[PDB]
Amino acid sequence: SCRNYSAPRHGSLAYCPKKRAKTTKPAIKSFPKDDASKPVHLTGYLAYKVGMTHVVRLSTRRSKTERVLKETQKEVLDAVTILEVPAMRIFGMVGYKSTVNGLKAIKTVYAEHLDEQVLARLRKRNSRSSKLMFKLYPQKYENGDIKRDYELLKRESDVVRVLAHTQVSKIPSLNLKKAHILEIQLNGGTIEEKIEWAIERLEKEIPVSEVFSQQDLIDVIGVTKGKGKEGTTKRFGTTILQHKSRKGKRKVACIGAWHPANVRRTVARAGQLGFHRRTAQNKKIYMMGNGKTPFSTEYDLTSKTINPMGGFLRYGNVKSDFIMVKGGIQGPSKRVLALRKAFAPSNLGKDNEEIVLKFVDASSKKGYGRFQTTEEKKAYFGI
Amino acid sequence: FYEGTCVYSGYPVPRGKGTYFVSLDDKSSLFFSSKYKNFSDKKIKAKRVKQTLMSKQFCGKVESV
Amino acid sequence: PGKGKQPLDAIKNRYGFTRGIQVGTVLACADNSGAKMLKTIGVKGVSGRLNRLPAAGPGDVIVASVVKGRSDMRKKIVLAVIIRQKQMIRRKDGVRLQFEESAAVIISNKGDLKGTQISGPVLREVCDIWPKISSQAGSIY
RNA sequence: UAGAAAGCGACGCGGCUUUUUGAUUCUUCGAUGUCGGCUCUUCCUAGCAUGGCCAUGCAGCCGUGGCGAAGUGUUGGAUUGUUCACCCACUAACAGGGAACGUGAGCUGGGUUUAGACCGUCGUGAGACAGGUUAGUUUUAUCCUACUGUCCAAACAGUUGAAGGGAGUGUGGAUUAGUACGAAAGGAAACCCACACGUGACCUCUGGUGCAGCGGGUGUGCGGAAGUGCAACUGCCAUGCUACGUCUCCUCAAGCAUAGCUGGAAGCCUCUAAGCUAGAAAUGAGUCCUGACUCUGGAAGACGGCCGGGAAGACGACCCGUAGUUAA
RNA sequence: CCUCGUCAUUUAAAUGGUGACGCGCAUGAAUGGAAUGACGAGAUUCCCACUGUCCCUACAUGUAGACUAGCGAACCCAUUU
RNA sequence: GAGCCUCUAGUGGAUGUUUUACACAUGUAAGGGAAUUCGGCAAAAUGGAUGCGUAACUUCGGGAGAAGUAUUGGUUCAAUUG
RNA sequence: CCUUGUUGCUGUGAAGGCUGGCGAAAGCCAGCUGGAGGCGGCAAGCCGUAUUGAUCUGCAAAUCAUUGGCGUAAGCAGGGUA
Ligand SMILES: [K+]
Ligand SMILES: [K+]
Ligand SMILES: [K+]
Ligand SMILES: [K+]
Ligand SMILES: [K+]
Ligand SMILES: [K+]
Ligand SMILES: [K+]
Ligand SMILES: [K+]
Ligand SMILES: [K+]
Ligand SMILES: [K+]
Ligand SMILES: [K+]
Ligand SMILES: [K+]
Ligand SMILES: [K+]
Ligand SMILES: [K+]
Ligand SMILES: [K+]
Ligand SMILES: [K+]
Ligand SMILES: [K+]
Ligand SMILES: [K+]
Ligand SMILES: [K+]
Ligand SMILES: [K+]
Ligand SMILES: [K+]
Ligand SMILES: [K+]
Ligand SMILES: [K+]
Ligand SMILES: [K+]
Ligand SMILES: [K+]
Ligand SMILES: [K+]
Ligand SMILES: [K+]
Ligand SMILES: [K+]
Ligand SMILES: [K+]
Ligand SMILES: [K+]
Ligand SMILES: [K+]
Ligand SMILES: [K+]
Ligand SMILES: [K+]
Ligand SMILES: [K+]
Ligand SMILES: [K+]
Ligand SMILES: [K+]
Ligand SMILES: [K+]
Ligand SMILES: [Mg+2]
Ligand SMILES: [Mg+2]
Ligand SMILES: [Mg+2]
Ligand SMILES: [Mg+2]
Ligand SMILES: [Mg+2]
Ligand SMILES: [Mg+2]
Ligand SMILES: [Mg+2]
Ligand SMILES: [Mg+2]
Ligand SMILES: [Mg+2]
Ligand SMILES: [Mg+2]
Ligand SMILES: [Mg+2]
Ligand SMILES: [Mg+2]
Ligand SMILES: [Mg+2]
Ligand SMILES: [Mg+2]
Ligand SMILES: [Mg+2]
Ligand SMILES: [Mg+2]
Ligand SMILES: [Mg+2]
Ligand SMILES: [Mg+2]
Ligand SMILES: [Mg+2]
Ligand SMILES: [Mg+2]
Ligand SMILES: [Mg+2]
Ligand SMILES: [Mg+2]
Ligand SMILES: [Mg+2]
Ligand SMILES: [Mg+2]
Ligand SMILES: [Mg+2]
Ligand SMILES: [Mg+2]
Ligand SMILES: [Mg+2]
Ligand SMILES: [Mg+2]
Repeated sequence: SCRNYSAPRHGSLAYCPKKRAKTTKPAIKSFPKDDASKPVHLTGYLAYKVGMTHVVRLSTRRSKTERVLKETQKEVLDAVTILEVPAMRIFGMVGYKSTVNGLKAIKTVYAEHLDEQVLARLRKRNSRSSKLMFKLYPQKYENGDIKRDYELLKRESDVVRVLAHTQVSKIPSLNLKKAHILEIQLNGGTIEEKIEWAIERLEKEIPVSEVFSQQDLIDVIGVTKGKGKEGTTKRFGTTILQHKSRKGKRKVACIGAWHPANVRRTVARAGQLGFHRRTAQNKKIYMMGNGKTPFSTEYDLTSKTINPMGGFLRYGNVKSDFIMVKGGIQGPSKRVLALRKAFAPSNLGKDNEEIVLKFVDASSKKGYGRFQTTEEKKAYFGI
Repeated sequence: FYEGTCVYSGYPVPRGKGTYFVSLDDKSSLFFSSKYKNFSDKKIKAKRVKQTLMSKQFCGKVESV
Repeated sequence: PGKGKQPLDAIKNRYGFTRGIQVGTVLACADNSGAKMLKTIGVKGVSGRLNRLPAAGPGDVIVASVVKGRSDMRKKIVLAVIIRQKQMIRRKDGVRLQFEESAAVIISNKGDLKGTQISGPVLREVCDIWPKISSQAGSIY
């Protein structure tokens, strides 16, 4: 018989099976379309999640048809996330070829001198090594093997990508001695131009200001917070049963009909929740800056850094460059994230508007924070 | 930037925190937190709550008008 | 859209505040028309989902019945606008407000007010979408 | 209002369906738990709303009859054990059904249908009554298979993408405009902005919670005070977790119904017989989740345990550190 | 029985409750008839207070449960699923 | 000779681990207040003593603690049971 | 049927009695004394309404928790006898 009343499904089947992610560091798996009409540029980067705060911005957005004469301006309060982005270092390149089975890698070429931080990823246990890792490779520079290698890459390739690592030693709160390694794609120009651009930059440091600027739209890829094994009420959102029932209320009561004589994959069951890969599209950059240069607005004539009183709770003080973005972002503090240029441009009016800040909150995140600087606390109390 | 000054405690309130309570007498009043709103309801006199800026001024621990 | 008895001809934009008032709620009448207490029986604009009771915030139009008031007026169905609420609300500028007691005010099908004077304070945002209320309120916040 | 056929369609005639109730007794009486509701998933179309179109007794507004289409929706209550019925309120709309009359080792136990008892009618009586009334025990998974997650098959670092899943839906306001159209009364048609329901995340703010921490009192113990047990009560409140909080959600290609272009059959004609153009919330891809077989690289040592932690956790597994901005 | 009888009151809305009416399928006088008080873990309807019953669920405590040492069964079974 | 706390006299073992989900005994909750369900089932609310004030009906005994309201700790005094 | 055991704390305040007032009489009204009842709230006990709670390979071939009914009496009980 048909059910008595209509209702929507619980949870989305776009994310089933909901299994645990394999490792905590994401690869950018998809990149925006190349265009030979533009200069050679990079398309992505790595970042670390610091924490959250709030800001006040001015706005003037209204319906184009609204008949009001006056150029109304209005304050809006918004929550923001802070990400730390030290410069990445380039250490090699890869070329790929198109086939009936997709892209396949032809060869990889590495710089003559490599850092202790990057060699540390290649071994499993840090404190137990003979360190004979890349010691024979430098001969290939003398032999001309490098010059033969570049020829083959230049002759037979469709897509070129660089290899870059992050300078973990600059962020002590991570307790980490192995760098993270990411493969990043180059768009613009021809294969030859791409290869020459790469060759000029092996061993050097690229700042985040190469890749992104204020007001840009970007996509953020990360792994969510973990929550362990959980029941259907939390995993899929199903309703709790009648209060006087025996054998438990926090369950789906009926898990199928008599035929077919099996359970369907569409029914909710208990299991893992959290620690999955998720991508957030079209987030907007409100600000870019540095952890130890003070700043001011046109209206707030105090001069202060981004760091709140006492630092972010399990991190401390930002020291390197940073990005600020609208809304919340995947995962807890200290997790690695991958940043990408937006896959396609947005038509929505909320996305394409300007941003003008007047205040940024710098009060303590432990307890009720009631001062913006140590000077105010010293003035409120005696002496 | 401040939201204002708390009615009961005397404490200045940061932008984006605290709440206004509006009575049927037609008055609007600003409180720092739920703590001090509740003390008003229970008719605890502020001068007896010794950490308040009000109490400290009344005792003459802090220079005031 | 205008259907059934007591239809409404004067639709306005909702604000997205929290919804403290729902079917079953008894609340005071703030105007001088002669009703005293209203019992909430429906809300305009609600399409509904399974097991959920219809709810309203400031600015919304409710269907109610008169449970206290003058003899001519009792046990009849009427339309009213919600002017204040005991549940907390958040403005887009980040300010939060809370009133001591909730209340509503009676209107005609065309959106005209029934009475001539309104007791006590009224929320600013309501006076932006219902302009006639501005004229006869006690104070605006 | 003329007029068979906009819409209807007497008197007769041919079919389809199994969702009603019959008809029959093939399977089960060394037992297949029997009505309704609650909870949750999937399917059908004979299409109620939402999208594209054709006819009209289509001026406009509101409608009525038909075509391709099953993606997304179809609610809150009063009396009643009800399925059913009938009213009130909202709504874009409140269509109709199937899955052992879906679903009792998932619940509930109001109805029916053991043993107590009352009433009416029938019986000389014991007793009867698809007549009415009240009280009346809901057992067991630790096996196999399915389903949901977890490890291994697969050294370490960087990747590839076969195949499987799939997601956004609708309402209102403003403007066009008191305009076209109509004797008048009335009265339409993008882009932008606000919201609801659904989906995925997040704690800066605001609610909630009080395990760590600080305070207060009642009865009675340790000679007094101070420090405190037991019975338990009570005000505030870090970190964390959470919603009553905050952020989130479009673009191509091939083409349905239809309306057209060129054009014969058939010197004329004609959307079709070849060929071409515009075309839907539908279909197939991309952006989104899972990740088969592969591919590129470094080096005579590599890797696991043991020891200590967490941002991770049922156990494994994952992320990390071990003579250092290491721990206490 | 017909039957969710008709009219009034209680609700926004009454197959319910109370008040009336009566050719009553098939009421009725110790097979006892009718109207009250005091008293029922008896059956039924409404109002005030009160609330996680519900909207719509969230957080926390003790004891089991998961993993580990010592001890150690039963129902059931043509079985290749 | 209630419950709670102490004196005399008497008393105790299947080991380690901070330990997900679902349970079983319990706490607390914004705004709303029976909308839940056959049905307020379960829970919450009321609670001792002192005073003021107490209706219909009744077999005149009762109803009656009707209902409805106010007070209550420590200290230092008067006055002698108020 | 014969012989025995087992009533603690509290509320209400019948019959009878003493004073004072009112009345021509008969007998009416106050305050106090007295302590009746298959009479009220509880304790020890005896019982078995609800949660259709726990348990259902049980602690147990009828048990446990909270919640209930009576408790100055057609109440509960040992032994001997029919
Ligand atoms: K069903
Ligand atoms: K992809
Ligand atoms: K509190
Ligand atoms: K049988
Ligand atoms: K049954
Ligand atoms: K249609
Ligand atoms: K459908
Ligand atoms: K059962
Ligand atoms: K599996
Ligand atoms: K090897
Ligand atoms: K696919
Ligand atoms: K929070
Ligand atoms: K908190
Ligand atoms: K003790
Ligand atoms: K708090
Ligand atoms: K085309
Ligand atoms: K597909
Ligand atoms: K080798
Ligand atoms: K370890
Ligand atoms: K009726
Ligand atoms: K009635
Ligand atoms: K008779
Ligand atoms: K008779
Ligand atoms: K007789
Ligand atoms: K009884
Ligand atoms: K616990
Ligand atoms: K254990
Ligand atoms: K004693
Ligand atoms: K005692
Ligand atoms: K009810
Ligand atoms: K009912
Ligand atoms: K029950
Ligand atoms: K009399
Ligand atoms: K009474
Ligand atoms: K007595
Ligand atoms: K039971
Ligand atoms: K035992
Ligand atoms: Mg949990
Ligand atoms: Mg049960
Ligand atoms: Mg904090
Ligand atoms: Mg429901
Ligand atoms: Mg059938
Ligand atoms: Mg069986
Ligand atoms: Mg059999
Ligand atoms: Mg069976
Ligand atoms: Mg069809
Ligand atoms: Mg069935
Ligand atoms: Mg079954
Ligand atoms: Mg029953
Ligand atoms: Mg029987
Ligand atoms: Mg019984
Ligand atoms: Mg504590
Ligand atoms: Mg240190
Ligand atoms: Mg009923
Ligand atoms: Mg009657
Ligand atoms: Mg008789
Ligand atoms: Mg509450
Ligand atoms: Mg409250
Ligand atoms: Mg219901
Ligand atoms: Mg009860
Ligand atoms: Mg005695
Ligand atoms: Mg007695
Ligand atoms: Mg006892
Ligand atoms: Mg007995
Ligand atoms: Mg029973």
